[PDB]
Amino acid sequence: DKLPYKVADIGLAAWGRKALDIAENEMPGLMRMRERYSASKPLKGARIAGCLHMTVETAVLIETLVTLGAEVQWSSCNIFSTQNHAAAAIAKAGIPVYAWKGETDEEYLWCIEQTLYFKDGPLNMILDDGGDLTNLIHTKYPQLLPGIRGISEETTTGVHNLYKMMANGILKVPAINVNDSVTKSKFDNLYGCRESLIDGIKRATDVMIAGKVAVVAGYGDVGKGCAQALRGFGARVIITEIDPINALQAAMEGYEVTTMDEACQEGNIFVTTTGCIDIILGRHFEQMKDDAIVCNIGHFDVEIDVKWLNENAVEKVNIKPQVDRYRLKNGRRIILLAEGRLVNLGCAMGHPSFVMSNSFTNQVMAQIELWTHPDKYPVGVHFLPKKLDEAVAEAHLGKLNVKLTKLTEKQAQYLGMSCDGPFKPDHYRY
Amino acid sequence: DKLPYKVADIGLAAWGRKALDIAENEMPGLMRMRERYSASKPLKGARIAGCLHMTVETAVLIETLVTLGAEVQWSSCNIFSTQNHAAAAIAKAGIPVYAWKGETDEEYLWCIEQTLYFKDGPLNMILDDGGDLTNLIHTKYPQLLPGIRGISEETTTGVHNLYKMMANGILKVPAINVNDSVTKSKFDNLYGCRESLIDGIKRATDVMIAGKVAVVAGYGDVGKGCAQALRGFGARVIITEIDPINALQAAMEGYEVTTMDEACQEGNIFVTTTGCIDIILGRHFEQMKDDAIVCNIGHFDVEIDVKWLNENAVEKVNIKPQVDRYRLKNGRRIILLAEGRLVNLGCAMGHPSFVMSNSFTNQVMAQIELWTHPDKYPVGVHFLPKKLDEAVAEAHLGKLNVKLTKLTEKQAQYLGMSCDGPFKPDHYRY
Amino acid sequence: SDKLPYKVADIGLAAWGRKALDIAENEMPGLMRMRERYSASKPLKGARIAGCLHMTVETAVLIETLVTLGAEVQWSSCNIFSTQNHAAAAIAKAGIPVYAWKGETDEEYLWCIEQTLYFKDGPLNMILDDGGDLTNLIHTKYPQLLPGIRGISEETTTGVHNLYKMMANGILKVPAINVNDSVTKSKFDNLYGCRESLIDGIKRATDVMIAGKVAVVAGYGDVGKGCAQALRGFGARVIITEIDPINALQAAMEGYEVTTMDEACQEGNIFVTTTGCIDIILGRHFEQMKDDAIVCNIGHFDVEIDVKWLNENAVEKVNIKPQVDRYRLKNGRRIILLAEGRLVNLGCAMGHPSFVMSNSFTNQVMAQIELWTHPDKYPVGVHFLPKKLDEAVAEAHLGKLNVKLTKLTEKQAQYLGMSCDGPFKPDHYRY
Amino acid sequence: SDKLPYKVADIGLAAWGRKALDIAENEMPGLMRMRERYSASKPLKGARIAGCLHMTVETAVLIETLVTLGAEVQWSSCNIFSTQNHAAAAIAKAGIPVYAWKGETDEEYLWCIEQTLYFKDGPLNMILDDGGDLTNLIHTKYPQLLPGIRGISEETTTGVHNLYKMMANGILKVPAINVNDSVTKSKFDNLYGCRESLIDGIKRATDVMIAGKVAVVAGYGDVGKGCAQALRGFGARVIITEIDPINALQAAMEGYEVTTMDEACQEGNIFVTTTGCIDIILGRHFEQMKDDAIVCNIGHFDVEIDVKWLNENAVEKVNIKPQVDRYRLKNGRRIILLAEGRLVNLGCAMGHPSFVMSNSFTNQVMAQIELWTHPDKYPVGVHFLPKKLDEAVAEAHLGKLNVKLTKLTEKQAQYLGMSCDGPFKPDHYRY
Ligand SMILES: NC(=O)c1ccc[n+]([C@@H]2O[C@H](COP(=O)([O-])OP(=O)(O)OC[C@H]3O[C@@H](n4cnc5c(N)ncnc54)[C@H](O)[C@@H]3O)[C@@H](O)[C@H]2O)c1
Ligand SMILES: NC(=O)c1ccc[n+]([C@@H]2O[C@H](COP(=O)([O-])OP(=O)(O)OC[C@H]3O[C@@H](n4cnc5c(N)ncnc54)[C@H](O)[C@@H]3O)[C@@H](O)[C@H]2O)c1
Ligand SMILES: NC(=O)c1ccc[n+]([C@@H]2O[C@H](COP(=O)([O-])OP(=O)(O)OC[C@H]3O[C@@H](n4cnc5c(N)ncnc54)[C@H](O)[C@@H]3O)[C@@H](O)[C@H]2O)c1
Ligand SMILES: NC(=O)c1ccc[n+]([C@@H]2O[C@H](COP(=O)([O-])OP(=O)(O)OC[C@H]3O[C@@H](n4cnc5c(N)ncnc54)[C@H](O)[C@@H]3O)[C@@H](O)[C@H]2O)c1
Ligand SMILES: Nc1ncnc2c1ncn2[C@@H]1C=C[C@H](O)[C@H]1O
Ligand SMILES: Nc1ncnc2c1ncn2[C@@H]1C=C[C@H](O)[C@H]1O
Ligand SMILES: Nc1ncnc2c1ncn2[C@@H]1C=C[C@H](O)[C@H]1O
Ligand SMILES: Nc1ncnc2c1ncn2[C@@H]1C=C[C@H](O)[C@H]1O
Repeated sequence: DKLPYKVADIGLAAWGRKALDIAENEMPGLMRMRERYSASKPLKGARIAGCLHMTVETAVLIETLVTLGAEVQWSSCNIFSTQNHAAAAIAKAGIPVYAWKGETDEEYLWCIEQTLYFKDGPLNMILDDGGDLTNLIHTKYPQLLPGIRGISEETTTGVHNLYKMMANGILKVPAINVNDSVTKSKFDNLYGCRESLIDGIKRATDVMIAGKVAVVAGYGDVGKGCAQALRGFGARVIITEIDPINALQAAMEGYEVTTMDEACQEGNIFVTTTGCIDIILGRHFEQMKDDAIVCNIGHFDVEIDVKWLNENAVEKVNIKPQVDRYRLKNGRRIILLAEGRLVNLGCAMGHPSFVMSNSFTNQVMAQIELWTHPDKYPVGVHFLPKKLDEAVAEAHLGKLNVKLTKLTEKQAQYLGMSCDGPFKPDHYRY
Repeated sequence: DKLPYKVADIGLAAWGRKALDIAENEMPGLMRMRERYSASKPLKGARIAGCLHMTVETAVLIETLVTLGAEVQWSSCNIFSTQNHAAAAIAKAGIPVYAWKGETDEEYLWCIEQTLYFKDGPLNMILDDGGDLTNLIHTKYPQLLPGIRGISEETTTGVHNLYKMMANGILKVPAINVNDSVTKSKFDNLYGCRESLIDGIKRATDVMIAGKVAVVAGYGDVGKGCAQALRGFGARVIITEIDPINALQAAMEGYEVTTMDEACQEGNIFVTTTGCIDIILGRHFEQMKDDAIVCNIGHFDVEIDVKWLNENAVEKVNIKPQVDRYRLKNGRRIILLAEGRLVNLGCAMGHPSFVMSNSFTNQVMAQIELWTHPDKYPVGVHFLPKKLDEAVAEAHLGKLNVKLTKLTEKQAQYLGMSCDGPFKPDHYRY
Repeated sequence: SDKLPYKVADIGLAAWGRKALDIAENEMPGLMRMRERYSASKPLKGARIAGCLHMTVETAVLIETLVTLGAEVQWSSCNIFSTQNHAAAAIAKAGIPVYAWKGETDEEYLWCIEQTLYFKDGPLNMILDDGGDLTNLIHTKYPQLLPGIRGISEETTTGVHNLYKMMANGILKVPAINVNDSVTKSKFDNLYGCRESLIDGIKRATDVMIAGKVAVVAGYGDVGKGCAQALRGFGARVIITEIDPINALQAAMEGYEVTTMDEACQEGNIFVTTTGCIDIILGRHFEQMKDDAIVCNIGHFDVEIDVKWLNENAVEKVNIKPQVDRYRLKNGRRIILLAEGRLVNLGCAMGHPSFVMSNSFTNQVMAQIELWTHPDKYPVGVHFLPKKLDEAVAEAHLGKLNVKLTKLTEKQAQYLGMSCDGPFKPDHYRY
Repeated sequence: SDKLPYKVADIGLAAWGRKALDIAENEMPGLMRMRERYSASKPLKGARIAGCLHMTVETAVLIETLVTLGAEVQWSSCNIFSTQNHAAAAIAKAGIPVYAWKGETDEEYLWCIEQTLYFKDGPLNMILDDGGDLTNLIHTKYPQLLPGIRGISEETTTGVHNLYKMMANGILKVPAINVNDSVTKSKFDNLYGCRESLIDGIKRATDVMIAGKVAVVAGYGDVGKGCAQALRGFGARVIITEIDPINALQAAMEGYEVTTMDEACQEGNIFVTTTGCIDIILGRHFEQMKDDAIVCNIGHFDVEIDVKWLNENAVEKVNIKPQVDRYRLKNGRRIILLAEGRLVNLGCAMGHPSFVMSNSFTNQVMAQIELWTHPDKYPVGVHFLPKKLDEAVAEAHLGKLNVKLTKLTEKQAQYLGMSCDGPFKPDHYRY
């Protein structure tokens, strides 16, 4: 057969709505999209296979896609990031969901698969976060490929692979790079983490940030957010980078920039925002100070060599779900969070509802683009139009009661731009 | 008879230790006190009645008092601030505890009472936080009074009443003002809140701070912490004050200072750090923007007229424990947290372990002072000696790896002070 | 021949000029790195560079760097108030034609530029511009020297804006490089630079306390962001105006109240225009400001503040000191205008600190080398330096700040699919 | 009679002097409030005030305020470099004996103070001091004028420190008020003031970029806290030294690395001493600093930096500009010393902004009125102004910043057990 869905406890449905209900009032974006397309049903006929953290926010997105008329089946893009009551709320809504906090690698893979086939055929669209879905299809379901009209990726690591794939003649379906949409990378990634990272750490450890030395590997949008968040509370943030520019920026902002080999001997807290392997190794673990807290916030759990801890620790006491305290041979201890998996979602609730409205609004627009205007996106990866990007941002000004200035006719000409149309060059970096 | 204690679930004992175990490694202060007095047992014979938030930190304190040899019976100073696993851990330790998250006003009062009498007589000491215990005895057990050797108060509201009582010839036992001990008011109150306030709000609402207008009533140590914490995340903090100095300080720090009547029409988040009644009234509730989040962090729940909400709201949907969303007659909604009770403890875990080591170290010193040197404290309220106060702070430097400078002989003379003894005048304000 | 070998306020300042350059050079590891790498090869040999960029100490180090690389150079400032005389003199004394001095007149300004167009062996080969005045003058009054010019190198946002406008209207006739939008320029000079120079200009001109006041900053671009942060850094309540949703949203996300000038004009004690356009602060605004509100601009051209309305409607105009005039409007209240609407950091102070400027200028030198040594690589139009060169600029200043960079391991470089040396990010990366 | 009616650098600056005072007065609602409340009553009538406080624009507004209240006044600066000449002149031209000018010599310094001791109708009745030099000079060289003096009014931390030392050693012979430790002074002037003036002094003297550098700040008291925050505000990595656990812990809690000068001397690019004592930066330290490290002090007395070791061990001493000398040690590296170790904000800039100074000085005027009008209320010893007056000072500057204060309701005032008007906090409150 096939289960109509699978969640931890459908009973949480009630509380699920509670949360969604409130999150919707924080997401003027998605809500704006709904009241503008609920009638036209632009996504009619679309069979969207989603593989993005099953959280309250995500649920508002999921229902938005539905209100626009697209069949939808969903699974999380991480085994710990699912929020059960939100998962349940959606299941109860009659939408196939396959996620629950605490999946196993097998169950993870199992869920994605359950979303591939619909009652009337295979997926038409892919709304991915990390590239796992799009990667699975290209590698295990190449047959469904010519049946898919477009890919819509949301995070940096996912988009990174999309470019790699296209670059290697492997990308077989048009995809839109939502992450690098201004109102996403420069808000979600930055502002989002600035608030969710500490959240995850706190809920998991309740340790005081102030007065401690935190080490943050990477100074990209996510690094910048985490770093600022930490010192905001009184921690002395030390930063590592491989890129001169990012590195110089850190130093210009007042952070000491060094190598992990050095900083591993000072940090009381470690956060990897890098997008790559081998950031914190045994060499590092062994020199850390007693009870140093190690966690990652990159998409994939590959930056912290957790296995070395399981394989070299004299003990592994588990304090609570997603929190294990190791005792190395030297006698000192180390607190590892969410087993190296992105801590904000694993140990907290991820990003706040508001900033997520931005990410997801871009996400919905992307889906509408690929589905309603296929002939406008050749196989490859594209960006949403700047004018749409500005729109996303404009949509959240009212909620924050921001009064925008309207460029006068006289001024618009001087500047040589529409008092409405695009306000900046494609290369503008905001 | 008399129950040996009363907690939500003794089963949490295991996890309780987990937490205490880790919190102890963050509290070099209390731990320093233990390894210095565990032998001498300076508190031998003392029968301490404690009435302070039953949290993990508190538990480390409780056991510290015990290691010093004082019989102890405990209850929380607030019905929502108790942390059950920590409560349990202590119960299982054979220490009478009477607290659990979610007590009722009656149960609250019931618990305190259960700590008054010990197996060998009434309390010798009072370790209070808020003045409820000391107030109860002076008003309902004046008979036990001449049996008590000293009071040790920890928070601003408690200490405020101590001065009021002494000033009205009602204070009948020597008390020490721990709150106004430098390393307490200027750290716990300030730094503590800076990290715990957002914690409580987040866990309770997961709302984004950035881009919103937060209103903070009061700019004292607690106000300063909350305000800084909020803008730290990107909120536009508006402040109210009745004191010119505090007011001027705010403005000097860049915050707009106004009256609640004005700010009530702008805030998306409201936090009362005042120590008094009638801060946010119906007048205010009615003008707030949709879904404004209202919470208090003052000791007593008297700053927000919650009753007006229960009495004038068209609805009261309860989202989750300690979170109720009202819908006024005007149609807009209001999210009230912990029913007006101090949000950091009610909706989170309160202050981080580290900063609390400071507060509590002063607390232990106070107890030792009153109990071992009664003849040194006449009826009235006193401060710990500055040299002891400096000690508290010194005790936490190693943990943060701070290398202090030792005033040279030549310099100590120039400055006219002991290279060891007090480094500043009693009036120094740090 | 009559042509003056140069023209500065006082050649006597030459001594002190060196003093300053001497110290600035030790803050500009970039330019200094360029010198010890090309002083021999003389890559700019044969180039006749006509520079039109603020004649400041920093600029002087650049000027000599170009020379060390072997390019004849003639210079003038791109603003009548931004020249630093001792730096101007040092260069004159060095035998390099300079035509600038603090306090030029519109005519003198134009006069200076012209004096740099022709060299002892013919017209300019290159244009190093800041603002587009030089490149604009040639295209409009010397179109025939045009086919003699090999490349344009622009440095500021307003200049680059016109370059795109010109190309877009088939008017751009020489290859130009957009230095401003080079990552290590726009995201450092514009941002970090102002963050430190704006307050400088205001302070030296007024010595007013920032803390406790309401400052209004029009625009939240790289320059706006810098100014805003600088102001609240000192305790001022920064209010921001914007026409762009994104920039606007960012401000709000950073905690600044975003409104319209019409509203904020009634609250500000300090006003700073970082916009790049006309009509930002008008009479409507001036009339509602609070007593002694301080108004200043930091955009390249003095067109954002309607200064003329003040000269034409003020009951008084007392001049406190050079570049500082205090007006008294008919309503009785007063208004303090700085540098007559001209970019305050340079007009009332010394502009950006030496260090961050090393970045800007290093890009500038690289640009010149590119256009001059590899013409066939730049068609008529505006281009960006290669990201790898851009990263280089930044890398060059890491040693001075003692930053230890991490070297991507072989194993890692592959996972990431990038050279442990080559470009570390996509062309669209926004840092 | 020979006695000069005053002595300043150039009386000609009088005009510009007014310009500045005129503007500073509109930033000092405090002093101005005091004037319109006592100009009539002339509460200071008969008082012969001998002032020894930095002769700056702000000070001038104070000086005239004292006069408007009817007190004869004679003045000198409490530092040889802090005098602002045009402000000095304005006052001289006003017919008030001033003896100060930027760049005095130790002898001239002492000479000036002396010229203020005697008035046309006898010796001083009052002492308004900043640093204790005046009060110290009298007690040690003019003990007989002592029983003629009614009260001392001290303003800075170092001065007040000696007052307590003197009283403690039975040497203090006249009632004194500790203005510095008046809440609205130490927690504003000291903190906020430096937060803005320190960078000012450094910038005007060196124009170096703060961002990306490592600054070392010795001491984390009100002045340390201000300096530290100011520096990182611009992007510098602030390292702090302290001898006090509490201050030390606070730094760490605020995110600053706290160490010993011996360690930090090898890292700092900028050094600022906010300590109040001797031997902070020695030869040991100078020798390990990085090339061109900038060393400066902001403590009252120039005793924290062993300048003499530099004059005595440097291979060179090139003087860049007034108050700026660049040394070259034997190791070849250089060191930039500012104002010769003397408080940099005043020595290399204009000191604190007008606004925050209104606070300090308002307390100062109140102090003078107290000692002079209510002698019998101040026994020999050092006292604090009443908290209610202190709150008043602060309240007086709320209007200017447009702060709307909340009025405690009757119902509330009782709950809190305090006057909706009277003192709002305990004497021990630390704000
Ligand atoms: N958890 C969340 O809520 C969330 C939000 C968005 C993105 N992310 C993830 O964050 C990661 C990257 O951040 P961005 O901010 O997304 O991208 P970047 O900003 O593209 O990310 C990594 C940065 O680290 C640096 N870096 C790379 N390898 C390094 C190494 N070995 N050592 C030190 N520094 C190194 C790079 O130069 C780069 O600036 C991705 O994994 C992305 O999916 C997480
Ligand atoms: N929840 C916690 O973790 C924690 C920590 C310490 C103290 N507290 C509590 O915080 C409160 C006070 O803070 P402090 O910081 O303790 O004391 P303050 O700093 O003594 O507290 C209140 C401040 O608010 C101002 N104020 C008083 N009434 C006001 C009114 N009606 N409107 C506007 N402003 C008003 C005062 O001028 C004062 O500066 C007490 O209730 C104390 O018990 C809570
Ligand atoms: N003085 C200096 O040291 C220096 C350094 C670099 C750039 N600049 C100048 O700064 C200006 C622009 O800054 P950037 O930061 O260069 O560019 P942006 O960041 O491209 O500059 C202007 C910003 O203001 C906004 N804006 C435009 N018109 C507006 C109006 N009428 N009202 C309100 N907001 C408006 C735009 O949306 C934009 O974000 C240019 O004039 C450039 O030459 C000066
Ligand atoms: N220049 C100005 O505008 C101004 C304004 C006010 C005060 N001041 C001066 O600032 C100095 C002190 O500051 P405060 O802020 O006035 O006083 P504090 O705050 O009383 O000052 C010094 C601080 O440094 C620490 N300290 C003392 N000796 C030290 C040593 N050898 N090494 C490291 N740290 C040491 C102390 O513990 C103390 O916290 C005095 O000289 C005072 O006159 C200058
Ligand atoms: N609350 C939340 N719901 C859904 N996705 C979230 C989230 N918080 C963070 N994320 C995402 C995780 C990685 C991304 O790039 C970001 O979109
Ligand atoms: N985690 C915690 N444990 C115990 N008391 C706490 C706490 N967080 C805050 N508090 C207290 C609540 C009010 C105080 O003054 C402070 O000591
Ligand atoms: N000291 C200085 N020398 C030269 N140009 C400067 C400067 N400070 C700022 N500028 C420039 C003025 C406008 C630019 O974009 C910026 O590079
Ligand atoms: N502009 C100024 N005028 C007078 N005194 C000033 C000043 N700036 C700073 N100071 C003082 C110098 C030391 C003090 O404590 C402080 O009040």
